[PDB]
Amino acid sequence: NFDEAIVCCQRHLDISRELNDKVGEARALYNLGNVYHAKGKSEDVRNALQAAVDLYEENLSLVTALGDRAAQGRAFGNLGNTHYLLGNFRDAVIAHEQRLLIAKEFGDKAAERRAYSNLGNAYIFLGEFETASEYYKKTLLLARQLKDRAVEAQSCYSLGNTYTLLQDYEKAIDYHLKHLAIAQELKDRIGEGRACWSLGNAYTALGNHDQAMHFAEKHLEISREVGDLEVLFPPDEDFFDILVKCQGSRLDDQRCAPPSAATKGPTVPDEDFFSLILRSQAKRMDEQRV
Amino acid sequence: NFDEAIVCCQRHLDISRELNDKVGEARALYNLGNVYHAKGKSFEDVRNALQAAVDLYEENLSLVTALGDRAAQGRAFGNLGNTHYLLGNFRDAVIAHEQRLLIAKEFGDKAAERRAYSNLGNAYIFLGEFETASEYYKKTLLLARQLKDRAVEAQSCYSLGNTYTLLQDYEKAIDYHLKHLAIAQELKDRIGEGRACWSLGNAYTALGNHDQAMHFAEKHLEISREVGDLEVPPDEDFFDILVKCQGSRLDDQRCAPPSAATKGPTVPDEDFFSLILRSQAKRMDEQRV
Repeated sequence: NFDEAIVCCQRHLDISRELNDKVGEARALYNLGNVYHAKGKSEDVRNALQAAVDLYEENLSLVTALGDRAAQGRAFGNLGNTHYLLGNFRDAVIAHEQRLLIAKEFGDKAAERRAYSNLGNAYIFLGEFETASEYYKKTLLLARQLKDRAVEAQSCYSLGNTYTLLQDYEKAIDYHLKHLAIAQELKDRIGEGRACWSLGNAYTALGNHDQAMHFAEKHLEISREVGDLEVLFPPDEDFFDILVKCQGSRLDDQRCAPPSAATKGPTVPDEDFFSLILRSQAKRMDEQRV
Repeated sequence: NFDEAIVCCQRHLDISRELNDKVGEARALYNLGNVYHAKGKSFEDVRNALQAAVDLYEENLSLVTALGDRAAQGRAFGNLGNTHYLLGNFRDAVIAHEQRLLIAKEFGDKAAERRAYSNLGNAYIFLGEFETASEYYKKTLLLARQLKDRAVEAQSCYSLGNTYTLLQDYEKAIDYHLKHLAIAQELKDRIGEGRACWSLGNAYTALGNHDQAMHFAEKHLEISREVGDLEVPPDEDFFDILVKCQGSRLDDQRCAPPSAATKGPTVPDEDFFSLILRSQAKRMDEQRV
């Protein structure tokens, strides 16, 4: 519906400019940035996304002239997310950083946490894993204070992936187990299949074939059943149960559900860096080769 | 991630063909059809992704049929219905979902039965066959109650609401949307509430009840206002914009960022507000002389 929508906001903005309506112009700019933003995630896509950024940044300066701190916040947060989708992790960070500060001013714990969590993701893409674990830990402490079991599990998972990248599999396992617990606790099956792969992949890197073998099987069982699924209660498009079983010619256990049933559990983080991890130890295997 | 994924399934399929592995070939075909399917709704060369998925699912189907797995045939049929639906082949959609319903009936699968009735209703709505569509929505409504599913229940009511509105029976339309508005409030689905309110206030308008119309429009307006300021099921129908696109009274357009752009549990898969909008738009111009 992205085209009917865009014309409408254009109409709205058109009018607001004619009427010298500073508020409504800013709103139309936000609305129009939101549509583009959503078009951008559904490489002339870069055109939709750069528009959204342009639009949000215009709105920002305006809502700043007005002086609405919450409304500046909404733009900053959107800017973080758009830049993030574009690769401008540099700019992502700058924008989310403000967003965290504005959540701090309002004492917004949920928005504080989301921002730490967002910042973490950006730092991971920058390869700055040390500075990223710093934020994930922050987001973890907040989740507990927020009494949010779900997010809690996500920060654990996210910290898991982090340390795995640092090649500290001892702390990685610690975190994923904490997450595997909340998964079971909250009965998030899809999240369970995720931990199990992760764990079984960490242990592998430790030489614990015994424990690795175990988890791979737990993952295999859950994998098997979510393939036969046709519906599920968050659009998981990372093709996890296929990518993760793409090694050599032992491929019989690739699984993938239809888009309807392709949802991520409440304990899976926004970003799961399995493929990075995968590609990253792939690089090192070849580096040892001589 | 759609490209790494496709080559993997391709590898898998390649191998399964080499090994004369009939099961694994069918599985690779399903996996490959699922990736395309998902590419099709996220990346009009899209028609290429979607027609592939169909081709892929149809191959798999004949194969799983050779094997004789009724549940696995079922998964393909259901996918086929959904892919055709996305393509416009509402004809083909129906044929495929029909089987799916029958297969859910064989297994006594009430949840799958219901989803299929509901899917069939959507297809018939796009065919302009609104009479035959209310027939299915009513089926899906009875099942929801039997399933004890308050959420779906509200969705069938909402869906029936839109249906009758198209039939220009605003009296029954209102009845259904009110039933839905109740469950919405009951289950505290705010976003769903703003939907009912618009719908109702739009129906009443068509009845001449300015009094009640004016009411709901205000309830909708209040919810609308607050979900725009929000920051955290991908609702991409731009409802709170499209619905306020009449004349130059546009100050109340609202739209949330993608993160916060989720649909409530009582909003149906398909909300036909735009059809309704465009449909009474056609008639306004038709009366003009």
